[PDB]
Amino acid sequence: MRVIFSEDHKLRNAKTELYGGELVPPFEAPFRAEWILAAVKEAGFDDVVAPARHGLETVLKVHDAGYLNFLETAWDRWKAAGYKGEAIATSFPVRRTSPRIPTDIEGQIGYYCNAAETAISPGTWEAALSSMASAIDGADLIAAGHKAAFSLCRPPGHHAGIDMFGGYCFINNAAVAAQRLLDKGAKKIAILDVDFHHGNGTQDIFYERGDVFFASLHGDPAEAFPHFLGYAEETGKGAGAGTTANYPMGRGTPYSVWGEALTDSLKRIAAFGAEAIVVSLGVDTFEQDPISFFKLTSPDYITMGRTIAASGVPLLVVMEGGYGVPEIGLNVANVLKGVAG
Amino acid sequence: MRVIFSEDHKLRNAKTELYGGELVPPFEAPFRAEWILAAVKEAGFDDVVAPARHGLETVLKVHDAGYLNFLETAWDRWKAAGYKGEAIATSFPVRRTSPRIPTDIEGQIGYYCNAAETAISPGTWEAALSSMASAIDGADLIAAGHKAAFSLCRPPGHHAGIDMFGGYCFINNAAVAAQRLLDKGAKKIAILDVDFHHGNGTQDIFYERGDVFFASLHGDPAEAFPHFLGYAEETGKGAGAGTTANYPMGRGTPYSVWGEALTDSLKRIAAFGAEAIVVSLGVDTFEQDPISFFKLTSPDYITMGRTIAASGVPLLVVMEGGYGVPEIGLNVANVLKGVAG
Ligand SMILES: NCCCNCCCCCC(=O)NO
Ligand SMILES: NCCCNCCCCCC(=O)NO
Ligand SMILES: [K+]
Ligand SMILES: [K+]
Ligand SMILES: [N+]
Ligand SMILES: [N+]
Ligand SMILES: [Zn+2]
Ligand SMILES: [Zn+2]
Repeated sequence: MRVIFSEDHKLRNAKTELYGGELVPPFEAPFRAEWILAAVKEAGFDDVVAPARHGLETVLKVHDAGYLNFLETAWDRWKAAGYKGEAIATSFPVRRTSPRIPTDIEGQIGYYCNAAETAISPGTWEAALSSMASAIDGADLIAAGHKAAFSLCRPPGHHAGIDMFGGYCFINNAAVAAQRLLDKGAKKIAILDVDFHHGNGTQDIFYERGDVFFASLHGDPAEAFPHFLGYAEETGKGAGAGTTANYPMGRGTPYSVWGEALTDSLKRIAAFGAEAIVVSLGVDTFEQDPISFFKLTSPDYITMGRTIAASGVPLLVVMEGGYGVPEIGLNVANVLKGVAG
Repeated sequence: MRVIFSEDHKLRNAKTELYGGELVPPFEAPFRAEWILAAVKEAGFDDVVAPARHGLETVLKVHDAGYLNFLETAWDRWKAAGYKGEAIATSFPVRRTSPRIPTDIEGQIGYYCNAAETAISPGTWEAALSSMASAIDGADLIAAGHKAAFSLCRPPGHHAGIDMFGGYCFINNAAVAAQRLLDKGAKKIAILDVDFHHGNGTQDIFYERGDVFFASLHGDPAEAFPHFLGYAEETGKGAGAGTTANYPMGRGTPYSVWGEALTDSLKRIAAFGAEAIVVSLGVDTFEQDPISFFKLTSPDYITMGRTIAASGVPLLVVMEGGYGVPEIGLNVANVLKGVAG
């Protein structure tokens, strides 16, 4: 099983994250990619290749052009405005605001952000483009006939919506991969988001689209980030009617419960007729994850990968979250073992 | 004229404000009230009295009850959740989010916030209630027949909307005062917001109401906080049709230009038939203000107060912003000299 990974993830090495009212070093840090890469190699997945670079063709079909233009120059503009910290939004277009886009950097960073814990730092845009490239090359392997591949994306993607960054995410890698599979000839694709957090960005991108089914298992947004999307009642609008499926779950959820939601999501995906599944894999569902409240064990990730692959359709696994301990690597490698076994 | 002021403002003494990606000492600090009080006394306004306390009768008519309940316990809940810094929102209900209210403190602080530079700290709620009380007692003096009074509010109020805090504000003191005047028998009231920043909170509270005319002169929101309201096209909705008037202005605006907008706003207020005007007075229009881009001089504040009082209707002056230098006091005192002269 080929692993696509760019060393350019390291260009995002942000100094700060707003957490508990303090500016602390970020949870989503380069050591994550080091730990995951080492563990997948240790598990025998040593066919590791860098992605080819890609321009914006595919990503323009899932993200707004203004948003992408904003990300490309955000750091330069923040620095030119004289601010001394990293680029962190403060004002947001919340209830009953104007829809207009501000012109200056402080207004625009808020316009284009859903979550202020995520700072833009020098190298962020380049890192995000490299992470997108890993997702695109992974998709191309699936399009060309492989039944499994792993895109070791960093930074992650699933909180990036049509025109907003947040939750450590800038470009929605999984969305780009799904779009790439459609562009290569698929008519129906599913994204299955097993990260602890709701993929609100992914949901947003496809909410009014019927070509990509979106399923997410996650901490209940009533008491988990991203807080403002991910309820079970959200099933899609217009052309997207019936193609969003959210499975919010509570504190302490173990695999015996979580796996029942996985089974149901896979039934939904099969009834939709997905030609391939892009798996948004976060391992922050782990019982020792520092920011999450599920209780999956390391062996459960093998079961998970096996069950998803038993769909009998090709899988692209795209890396999302999972923090704090190097066992994030074991957990990811275990999903791949379940897929490959 | 009487000056209403509570020493309980000092219960808000937050340690941090997110500015330029750093946590810095807040601009809206207790020493402001000290500077202002000393200067007004120096100018001969020494009839200074503490407000009587007030319950929530008036404020419940302009703010949402869930919002007020949230503010009352926000600090305690944040601390109980184990966070080490002051209480600062990071996730926000922005474009295309669920309207649902989260249950936990992190979700709720974002739900009820429009701007993350403002941290909730111990004593914030009590301070905000004392500031509201100063506004209510000021309104009561006007209702009883005084032609002018000054409510030395701190914390300020004009960024607090129906159900959101931000911009250093928690309870919209000016909105509470206007409501109090209606409750005491007025049928039409105006709020005139001359602080540099758009009073988006005030606008929100009255946008669909026809009993309170709202006029604001301010830095253009395309390039100034609050960024997402304050455009000239916003003239009201429903019962509030035609009773919001915004005058956005650009960098370097001096009194020769700003005063023309003031004249127009007073024309609008007179045609509406306001029985009294609540003046949201920020002196962050000053040429030295550290966070603002207008160029008013200290003598211009006398002109401003005279012009507003030449409306010939009673005024309640309610303190908003103005930062950095002790001359904030001279500037406030000069508005009062213009009113009283
Ligand atoms: N108790 C608060 C935990 C941190 N809250 C915001 C972090 C964003 C997490 C994004 C992520 O990992 N997404 O997959
Ligand atoms: N360049 C950033 C300067 C600070 N930006 C937002 C501060 C909030 C000001 C609120 C205020 O003073 N309202 O009257
Ligand atoms: K998820
Ligand atoms: K104003
Ligand atoms: N969808
Ligand atoms: N209004
Ligand atoms: Zn996650
Ligand atoms: Zn101001």
